[PDB]
Amino acid sequence: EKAGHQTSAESWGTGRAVARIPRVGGGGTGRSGQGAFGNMCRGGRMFAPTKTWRKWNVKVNHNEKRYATASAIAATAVASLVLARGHRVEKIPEIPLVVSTDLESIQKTKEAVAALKAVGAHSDLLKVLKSKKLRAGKGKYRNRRWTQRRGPLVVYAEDNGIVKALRNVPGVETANVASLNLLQLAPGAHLGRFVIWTEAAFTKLD
Amino acid sequence: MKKVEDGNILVFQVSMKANKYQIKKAVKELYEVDVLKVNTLVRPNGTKKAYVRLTADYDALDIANRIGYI
Amino acid sequence: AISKNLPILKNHFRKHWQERVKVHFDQAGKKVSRRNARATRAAKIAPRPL
Amino acid sequence: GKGTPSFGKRHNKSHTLCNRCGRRSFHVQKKTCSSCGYPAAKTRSYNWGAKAKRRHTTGTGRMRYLKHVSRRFKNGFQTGSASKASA
Amino acid sequence: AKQSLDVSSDRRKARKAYFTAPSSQRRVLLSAPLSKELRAQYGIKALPIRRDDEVLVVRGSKKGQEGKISSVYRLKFAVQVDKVTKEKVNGASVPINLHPSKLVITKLHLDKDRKALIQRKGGKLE
Amino acid sequence: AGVKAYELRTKSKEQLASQLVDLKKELAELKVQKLSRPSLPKIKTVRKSIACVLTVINEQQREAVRQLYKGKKYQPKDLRAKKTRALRRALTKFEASQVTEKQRKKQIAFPQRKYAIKA
Amino acid sequence: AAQKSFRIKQKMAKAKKQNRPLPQWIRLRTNNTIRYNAKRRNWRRTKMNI
RNA sequence: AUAUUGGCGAGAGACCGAUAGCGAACAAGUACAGUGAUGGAAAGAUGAAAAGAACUUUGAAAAGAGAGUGAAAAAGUACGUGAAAUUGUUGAAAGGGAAGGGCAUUUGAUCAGACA
RNA sequence: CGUGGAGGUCAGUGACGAAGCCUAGACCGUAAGGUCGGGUCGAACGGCCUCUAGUGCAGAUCUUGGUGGUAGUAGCAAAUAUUCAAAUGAGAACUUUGAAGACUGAAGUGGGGAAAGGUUCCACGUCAACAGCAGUUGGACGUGGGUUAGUCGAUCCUAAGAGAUGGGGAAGCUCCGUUUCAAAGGCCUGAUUUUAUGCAGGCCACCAUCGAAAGGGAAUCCGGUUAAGAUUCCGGAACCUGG
RNA sequence: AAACUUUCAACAACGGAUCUCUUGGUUCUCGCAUCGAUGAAGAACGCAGCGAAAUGCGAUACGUAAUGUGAAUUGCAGAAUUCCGUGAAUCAUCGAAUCUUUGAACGCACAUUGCGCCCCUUGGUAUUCCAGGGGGCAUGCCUGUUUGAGCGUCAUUU
Ligand SMILES: [Mg+2]
Ligand SMILES: [Mg+2]
Ligand SMILES: [Mg+2]
Ligand SMILES: [Mg+2]
Ligand SMILES: [Mg+2]
Ligand SMILES: [Mg+2]
Ligand SMILES: [Mg+2]
Ligand SMILES: [Mg+2]
Ligand SMILES: [Mg+2]
Ligand SMILES: [Mg+2]
Ligand SMILES: [Mg+2]
Ligand SMILES: [Mg+2]
Ligand SMILES: [Mg+2]
Ligand SMILES: [Mg+2]
Ligand SMILES: [Mg+2]
Ligand SMILES: [Mg+2]
Ligand SMILES: [Mg+2]
Ligand SMILES: [Mg+2]
Ligand SMILES: [Mg+2]
Ligand SMILES: [Mg+2]
Ligand SMILES: [Mg+2]
Ligand SMILES: [Mg+2]
Ligand SMILES: [Mg+2]
Ligand SMILES: [Mg+2]
Ligand SMILES: [Mg+2]
Ligand SMILES: [Mg+2]
Ligand SMILES: [Mg+2]
Ligand SMILES: [Mg+2]
Ligand SMILES: [Mg+2]
Ligand SMILES: [Mg+2]
Ligand SMILES: [Mg+2]
Ligand SMILES: [Mg+2]
Ligand SMILES: [Mg+2]
Ligand SMILES: [Mg+2]
Ligand SMILES: [Mg+2]
Ligand SMILES: [Mg+2]
Ligand SMILES: [Mg+2]
Ligand SMILES: [Mg+2]
Ligand SMILES: [Mg+2]
Ligand SMILES: [Mg+2]
Ligand SMILES: [Mg+2]
Ligand SMILES: [Mg+2]
Ligand SMILES: [Mg+2]
Ligand SMILES: [Mg+2]
Ligand SMILES: [Mg+2]
Ligand SMILES: [Mg+2]
Ligand SMILES: [Mg+2]
Ligand SMILES: [Mg+2]
Ligand SMILES: [Mg+2]
Ligand SMILES: [Mg+2]
Ligand SMILES: [Mg+2]
Ligand SMILES: [Mg+2]
Ligand SMILES: [Mg+2]
Ligand SMILES: [Mg+2]
Ligand SMILES: [Mg+2]
Ligand SMILES: [Mg+2]
Ligand SMILES: [Mg+2]
Ligand SMILES: [Mg+2]
Ligand SMILES: [Mg+2]
Ligand SMILES: [Mg+2]
Ligand SMILES: [Mg+2]
Ligand SMILES: [Mg+2]
Ligand SMILES: [Mg+2]
Ligand SMILES: [Mg+2]
Ligand SMILES: [Mg+2]
Ligand SMILES: [Mg+2]
Ligand SMILES: [Mg+2]
Ligand SMILES: [Mg+2]
Ligand SMILES: [Mg+2]
Ligand SMILES: [Mg+2]
Ligand SMILES: [Mg+2]
Ligand SMILES: [Mg+2]
Ligand SMILES: [Mg+2]
Ligand SMILES: [Mg+2]
Ligand SMILES: [Mg+2]
Ligand SMILES: [Mg+2]
Ligand SMILES: [Mg+2]
Ligand SMILES: [Mg+2]
Ligand SMILES: [Mg+2]
Ligand SMILES: [Mg+2]
Ligand SMILES: [Mg+2]
Ligand SMILES: [Mg+2]
Ligand SMILES: [Mg+2]
Ligand SMILES: [Mg+2]
Ligand SMILES: [Mg+2]
Ligand SMILES: [Mg+2]
Ligand SMILES: [Mg+2]
Ligand SMILES: [Mg+2]
Ligand SMILES: [Mg+2]
Ligand SMILES: [Mg+2]
Ligand SMILES: [Mg+2]
Ligand SMILES: [Mg+2]
Ligand SMILES: [Mg+2]
Ligand SMILES: [Mg+2]
Ligand SMILES: [Mg+2]
Ligand SMILES: [Mg+2]
Ligand SMILES: [Mg+2]
Ligand SMILES: [Mg+2]
Ligand SMILES: [Mg+2]
Ligand SMILES: [Mg+2]
Ligand SMILES: [Mg+2]
Ligand SMILES: [Zn+2]
Repeated sequence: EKAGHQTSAESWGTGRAVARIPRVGGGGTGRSGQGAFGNMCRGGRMFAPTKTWRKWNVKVNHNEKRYATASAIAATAVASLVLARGHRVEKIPEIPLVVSTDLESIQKTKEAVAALKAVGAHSDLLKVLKSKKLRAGKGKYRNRRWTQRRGPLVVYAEDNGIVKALRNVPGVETANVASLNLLQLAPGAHLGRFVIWTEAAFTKLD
Repeated sequence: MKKVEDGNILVFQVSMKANKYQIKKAVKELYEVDVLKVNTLVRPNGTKKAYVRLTADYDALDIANRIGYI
Repeated sequence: AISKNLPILKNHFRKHWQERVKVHFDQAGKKVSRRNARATRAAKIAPRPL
Repeated sequence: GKGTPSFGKRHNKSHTLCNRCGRRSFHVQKKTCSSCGYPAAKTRSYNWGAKAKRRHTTGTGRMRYLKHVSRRFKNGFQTGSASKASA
Repeated sequence: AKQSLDVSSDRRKARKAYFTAPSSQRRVLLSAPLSKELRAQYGIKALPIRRDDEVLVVRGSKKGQEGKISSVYRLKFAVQVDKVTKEKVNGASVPINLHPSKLVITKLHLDKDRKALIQRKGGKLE
Repeated sequence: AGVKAYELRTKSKEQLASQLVDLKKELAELKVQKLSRPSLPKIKTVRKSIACVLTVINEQQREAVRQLYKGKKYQPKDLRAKKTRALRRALTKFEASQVTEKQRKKQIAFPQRKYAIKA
Repeated sequence: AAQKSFRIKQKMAKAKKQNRPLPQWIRLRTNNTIRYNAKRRNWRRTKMNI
């Protein structure tokens, strides 16, 4: 907020054949004479300099926020939607996909990947991994270099190992049923995540 | 090198902090030599030059190469 | 500077108000600190309650 | 003749060098420095002159001593010696 | 994923700490993995390169060449080998700067300390 | 080459002083040589050696004095701890811990009790 | 000027010493980006202000 | 428990991207102006690597022409790309006191599609 | 319609060439624009649904930078003036030397200094920039050398003035006062012959200090010498001050 | 018909947009409490084998000591004993020193490298004159020590 204004430039007023923006005074340096302050000036202040007291966060009615997360859960059955979303589930048994409560006790990554596969997550796991591209923007040097798709979201009732076993496989995400989160249920505001539920989890639901 | 050959005189770059006294004693000590008088001056790079005349008993040229330079 | 059928407003922004804007971006942060403090203090205070 | 012939006579100094800040702001007839204020115990500075301060505050120089205080702080102001070991 | 609060994934901080790393720091980044054979031999994967180890280029245009490391040009982040050089046009000869991550070590020059290192890293030595 | 302190510290008081006078002739000579020559880096290792000796000559004189002032009011201010000017004038642990006779009786009589809730 | 305080003579000395071309060997240094001495001063073109 | 555009250490961003962002991504509060208080810039990018062009030839030299290096000199310390204004050369065309524009067709040049 | 960034997606494009830039070549749209070929190029980038804004230029005597026509144009005309030949050099209207013609005319275009500059002095080398033609020359450029004091100046003294101090004002930065309603200091020796300086006379009460390279003021001259220093060095001959 | 002007294109100029880059900037958040008469912040001048700067340092001067590491530094020259080691290093750490001239800045001054006094010591035939070496001398205020001032004032002499 001090930028553009670190000068003592006055306008020269009229009668010197020259526009009336403020000008850096003094001499001997090339900066002096130059247009000051104004938003069209090289090194001027910008127009309506951005302030931090801009609204950043947004308030949503709790119930309305539930309505959303519910809908999004409802929609993770409904295989068309799940399919529409990316999510390679052409060849999983049934939907909702519920898997043995034993899943939550897996400590070993390689074991966790093995499980997800047997249950049918293999083409989705392959679709992440198969999709790592460089972020196209300038984003790729503001701590966002790579890009990729979203894997399945493994929901559980109790973390007896599964969050760390799974925490390193590309695109796979975990949640506890008690929480359960719209940003993951409908990534990008597109309904239809591929949830793989444990039994424990599936029945905590009610 | 000429004042040495012709004038029986040793030129030293000398401490800026030193005076004719301290220059004279220092030559006398560090060289056996006896000093007749000491002229000094500040060079134009801020360093001092001492024109040291030895008494007639010493050959400054002789000193010069028994100190090393030449 | 008066027109339409609007309610008469009283927005007090005639001092250099921008110099005194407190935004609570540290809401999140203080809460944690506030938590770590109590965890620190429960610990210090041996079995006593807080 | 108020312009260039008068400039012809500019050959006397209003200010020399200032012992304390080294600056050719030492007003000879006034014996004080338009910049740093010497010989006032305090240093000249004003809050309307921010660049001016920025141009001179702690940090713009060597910090021959202050440099080291937060090393020294970091180690709780140790005295004594470091000992020894292997490798 | 990083999990600590005293490590940073920040690209800018990363690149700074690389390029402005002191000599002592560069000794470690300038590591080379051991040859398949040495790795059984001392039971140990890689090591900070040093000025008389024996080495095989296994990447790049000099892939296949070998020699004795003749400098660690820590300043240039690069290791020179007596035996892998550029013949110039005036028939002067000039070192190629090679990267130790693109070498493999074939005989460690050994020290009281070298062994002590190899030991410290859970390895064994013949 | 270049002299090493831990060896100088075994040498005697006036071995060190004489060491010094040698190194200075050494330097003096080198300086004459330097200006008859394209370069003369030996000079460096001689003048870091004069450093080292002075360092170590001054090292011993200092712990001479430091020790014979050890454990009395008043020692030269440049052997007193340095710390920080404020620190240096903070109250001592003693002065700070200091407590009113009345205050003590109370501390003793009604101290902060350890206790727990349950039953 | 021409009969001077030592303080002035000294500054003048330092000015002389500062008044030489870029020592060329620096150009050969690894990463060197200095091509020429960019603080050169000339008695005719620019005054010392003492 | 509160404060904090300073200081020491840290982790960050739907922030800026070299006329932007701090004035300063660089020997920047520098170079430079001013008696002084103060004012205060411009300026980043060869290549993976200098491999920075041995040698020959024309020249007083700078250089040119060959050669050479290189993945490339349509990268040669004037150096990534290299727009525009504006300029040279080549080619084509028009022009009786501006030029440029609209509808339309001759003429020249140029080009698509589609037959089966 | 288009742009910078963001969530999702197409497991989208790409070193077998991304992006960008060129292109009186092609195609779609009424249009904002979109698509392709070819050339150039070198590391990245796009389509769709959504999110977001420092989001679209011809103008503001707009900002910064770059570029034209003007134009090889105005002009380079004050201060009397130039000329022959040699030498050097790639190159000579311009450098060097010889010759000649002039000028300044001691109120100087002479010989020195003060302020100010600060190495410009001198030597060697030397022409890319600079010296509004030139350049082999230079107060330029590169490399070095050079400033010698008992007597010359500063230094000491006081001038107008300035300015600490006991003080008195003032919220305070500080203002006033300068010998000012101040307990304001140091000299000659004697006493010492434990011993080095305490006391024994007595005077003197003057109250800081800074302020002149033209004012006041202790004392050096002639000859010779250097590429460049000289009342400074060498030589001879003196003089002042203190001891 | 040239030349000239003008349009378009190729190649070459001028210029430095554009695209891609980024050890910088900006804003947020977390942790922490440390300048100075024990001379600070700041200034000036110096210091390298070969540096003008930037960075660093102070006549011990791009550094001395200590400690950790365990072999560089590098533009060139160099040491060379320094590589199974009280040991490389323009390394890291840093506890110990050096720290010119200065600055609140303190013997007095200061457009002056200007001018005193005191102590110890050294040289000159020297308590006193001169020279070298080391160590000292500001101000307000507090506690205290010592020497004193005042018919302010108490007592005790004979
Ligand atoms: Mg503002
Ligand atoms: Mg105009
Ligand atoms: Mg700006
Ligand atoms: Mg882009
Ligand atoms: Mg993508
Ligand atoms: Mg003779
Ligand atoms: Mg003299
Ligand atoms: Mg109306
Ligand atoms: Mg309000
Ligand atoms: Mg108002
Ligand atoms: Mg805040
Ligand atoms: Mg509570
Ligand atoms: Mg006027
Ligand atoms: Mg003027
Ligand atoms: Mg005046
Ligand atoms: Mg005043
Ligand atoms: Mg003062
Ligand atoms: Mg300051
Ligand atoms: Mg390791
Ligand atoms: Mg490399
Ligand atoms: Mg060493
Ligand atoms: Mg103390
Ligand atoms: Mg001038
Ligand atoms: Mg902050
Ligand atoms: Mg964070
Ligand atoms: Mg860009
Ligand atoms: Mg900028
Ligand atoms: Mg922008
Ligand atoms: Mg700027
Ligand atoms: Mg940069
Ligand atoms: Mg400039
Ligand atoms: Mg580039
Ligand atoms: Mg560029
Ligand atoms: Mg490069
Ligand atoms: Mg060529
Ligand atoms: Mg290729
Ligand atoms: Mg190419
Ligand atoms: Mg091109
Ligand atoms: Mg190229
Ligand atoms: Mg070249
Ligand atoms: Mg280019
Ligand atoms: Mg045509
Ligand atoms: Mg037409
Ligand atoms: Mg037509
Ligand atoms: Mg749109
Ligand atoms: Mg958009
Ligand atoms: Mg933006
Ligand atoms: Mg076109
Ligand atoms: Mg087409
Ligand atoms: Mg192509
Ligand atoms: Mg392309
Ligand atoms: Mg590239
Ligand atoms: Mg949208
Ligand atoms: Mg805008
Ligand atoms: Mg428009
Ligand atoms: Mg425009
Ligand atoms: Mg315009
Ligand atoms: Mg213009
Ligand atoms: Mg012409
Ligand atoms: Mg003409
Ligand atoms: Mg005219
Ligand atoms: Mg004339
Ligand atoms: Mg002529
Ligand atoms: Mg002539
Ligand atoms: Mg005549
Ligand atoms: Mg006449
Ligand atoms: Mg006359
Ligand atoms: Mg003349
Ligand atoms: Mg003269
Ligand atoms: Mg001058
Ligand atoms: Mg000359
Ligand atoms: Mg020329
Ligand atoms: Mg000139
Ligand atoms: Mg000319
Ligand atoms: Mg010319
Ligand atoms: Mg010169
Ligand atoms: Mg010179
Ligand atoms: Mg005199
Ligand atoms: Mg004097
Ligand atoms: Mg006063
Ligand atoms: Mg005086
Ligand atoms: Mg006088
Ligand atoms: Mg006089
Ligand atoms: Mg004479
Ligand atoms: Mg001479
Ligand atoms: Mg002369
Ligand atoms: Mg004489
Ligand atoms: Mg005589
Ligand atoms: Mg006498
Ligand atoms: Mg790159
Ligand atoms: Mg940042
Ligand atoms: Mg945080
Ligand atoms: Mg350096
Ligand atoms: Mg070195
Ligand atoms: Mg050790
Ligand atoms: Mg270091
Ligand atoms: Mg010292
Ligand atoms: Mg003083
Ligand atoms: Mg002094
Ligand atoms: Mg008292
Ligand atoms: Mg008493
Ligand atoms: Zn000042």
